[PDB]
Amino acid sequence: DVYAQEKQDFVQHFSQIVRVLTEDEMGHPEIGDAIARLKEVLEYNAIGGKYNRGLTVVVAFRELVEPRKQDADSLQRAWTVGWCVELLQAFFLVADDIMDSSLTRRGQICWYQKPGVGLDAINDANLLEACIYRLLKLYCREQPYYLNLIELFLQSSYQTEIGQTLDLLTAPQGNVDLVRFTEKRYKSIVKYKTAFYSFYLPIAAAMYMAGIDGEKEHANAKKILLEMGEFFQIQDDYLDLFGDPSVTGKIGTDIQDNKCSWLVVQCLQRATPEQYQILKENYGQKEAEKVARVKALYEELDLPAVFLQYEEDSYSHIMALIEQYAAPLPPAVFLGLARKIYK
Amino acid sequence: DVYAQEKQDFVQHFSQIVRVLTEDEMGHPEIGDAIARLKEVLEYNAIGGKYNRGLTVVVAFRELVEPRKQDADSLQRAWTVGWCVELLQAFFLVADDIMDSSLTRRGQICWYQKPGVGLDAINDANLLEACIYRLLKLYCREQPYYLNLIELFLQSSYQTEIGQTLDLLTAPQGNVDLVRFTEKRYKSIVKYKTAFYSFYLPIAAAMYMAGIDGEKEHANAKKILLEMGEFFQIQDDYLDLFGDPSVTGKIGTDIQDNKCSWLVVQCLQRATPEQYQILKENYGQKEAEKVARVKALYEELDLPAVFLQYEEDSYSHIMALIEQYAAPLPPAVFLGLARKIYK
Ligand SMILES: O=C(O)Cc1csc2ccc3ccccc3c12
Ligand SMILES: O=C(O)Cc1csc2ccc3ccccc3c12
Repeated sequence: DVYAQEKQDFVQHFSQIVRVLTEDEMGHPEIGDAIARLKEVLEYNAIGGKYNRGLTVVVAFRELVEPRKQDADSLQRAWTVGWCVELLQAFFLVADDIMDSSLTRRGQICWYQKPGVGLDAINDANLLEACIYRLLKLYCREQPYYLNLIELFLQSSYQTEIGQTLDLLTAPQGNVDLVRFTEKRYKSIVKYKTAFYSFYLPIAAAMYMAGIDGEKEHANAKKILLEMGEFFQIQDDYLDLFGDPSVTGKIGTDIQDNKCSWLVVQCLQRATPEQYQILKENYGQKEAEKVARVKALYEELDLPAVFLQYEEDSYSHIMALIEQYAAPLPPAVFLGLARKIYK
Repeated sequence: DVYAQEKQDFVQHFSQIVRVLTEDEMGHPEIGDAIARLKEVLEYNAIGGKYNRGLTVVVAFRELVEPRKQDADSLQRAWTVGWCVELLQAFFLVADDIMDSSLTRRGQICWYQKPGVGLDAINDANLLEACIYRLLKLYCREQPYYLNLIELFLQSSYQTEIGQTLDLLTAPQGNVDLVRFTEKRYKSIVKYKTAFYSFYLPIAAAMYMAGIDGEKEHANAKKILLEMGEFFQIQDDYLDLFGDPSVTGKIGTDIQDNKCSWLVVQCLQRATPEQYQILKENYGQKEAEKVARVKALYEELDLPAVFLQYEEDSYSHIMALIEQYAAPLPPAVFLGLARKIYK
């Protein structure tokens, strides 16, 4: 497929990415040990996911830039920017795993949990961030959209950080206070912490590289992409519990982590004073018994049905948004992405 | 004095800095709680130091830009960039205190050690970083040196991070291995982790704002400033032990922290097989008895004398560097700074 076939050339470019970044020890053998540590940080944290966001940069690029203007250097730059996106995500994940004390990521042990790393992962996360800008300078220094990408990456980081701050305030590390789990807060968290960098960033980057720097073009694409981002995260929350581990490829624990999941938000709106106490006394527990009890209150409230209803209405809304805001961009850009997200 | 008088206008501008940054909740009440947290992060971590680096931006600006080209808006921008420097430092300090598990900073409790903060300080540190770029956009978006400052701040961050990585590798959190405490490693650490952002960054920023964007002008200033940075840190290490708490305003613990101090590096070069074992069995201990023992081996090796000798030779070298590389810049720019560092 569009991704399956392109995913190969994208992942293989990583070797060049790492080479070019670890090429600073060239005229500076003094920082050699630091550069080696950097290479270990990159190879462990940037590899191992699905690379969809980075891949979305490359895919969108081919659909926005004319075939002739797609020389070897242009595609080289597109692969790099796509990788910068993955780097931005690695930066967040490494730091987020530390903040929430996670044990594993992608079935693999969290970088900071590795023997000899620990809190040093904080500096490792900052380096992943810095490599984003080192790569842009190395490959797009002479491009007319150089400053655009820099500002875009910086803005995405800030949004994500703001969203993470909001998330940390909403679901503390010891406050099951369901009072703040509102739908307005949930949407705000998803928008800033996930939607902006996951859906807008990748497409916006391809846009700038294609010369589409118009503020209106970006605002129109933003309206569409932020909406897909919200649906993506809502579906992700639903699947985290009612999903099938065989298909998804992972087990959910949002309930055990007192997460401000879409499910809990729905349950809070659809619960009587008695039901509230049931959730207010089961949300955030390692007891498989207390968790299964929660999943029970959800089914009883037919949340899965609500989700199904929301999904259909969501697919309709997004299709309407695409028809209205896609132009002048090729609708395929958004349609191809929506097809991968919606079931 | 030049600083003492200007320090007032600089510190007072902070209120405007915070106002302008916390003005994002304006058209977005949704992220209000996040913006309030941000304001607490800023007011606690950016205030409380001496502000010399930020101040050095303002001072250098007045000496590089003609009096007429110093309108109210130009000085406004200079104060902001100076504050961005302080923000970059706050970002490093907050993150460094967490990484080395410090208890206090500036006599005050480390932000992350505050009740309710903890590892969330990681996200707080990333925000301080982001505010640097938000301020540059807000005040220098239309300036011709905009991209210059962005690249400068990004480069300084990367250097500092690289230097921190090197430092973490050199003096682990449980490896008193004095084998890596060489002078070449010491100089590398100081250059990347301290000199670049502390001495080059501030002056380089004033340079770009003054239109001095020449690569040669910056390379010449870099040679001078990196040298002052090295001396600054060496003197700082010496004072950390042999200094007077009344004058310095703090007690040293580099020996107790197994720091790769200039002193220990000197001691390793000036120690016989028997003396080495003495240090190899006392460096990095909380026992005031074992620490005083170390200070003893230093005095015996007349390190203070060595430092004194190094200081004089250092002042001569730096003066030679200024006479050779200052032009076309006003020598005062470097002389004023050197006068503040050298005793
Ligand atoms: O990354 C995933 O695992 C979801 C996913 C599956 S396929 C796919 C295609 C494009 C994306 C863009 C942004 C975020 C996600 C995705 C995604
Ligand atoms: O910041 C300090 O405490 C040392 C100091 C004393 S006065 C002063 C003036 C300019 C500086 C520039 C960079 C770093 C330090 C300083 C510094």
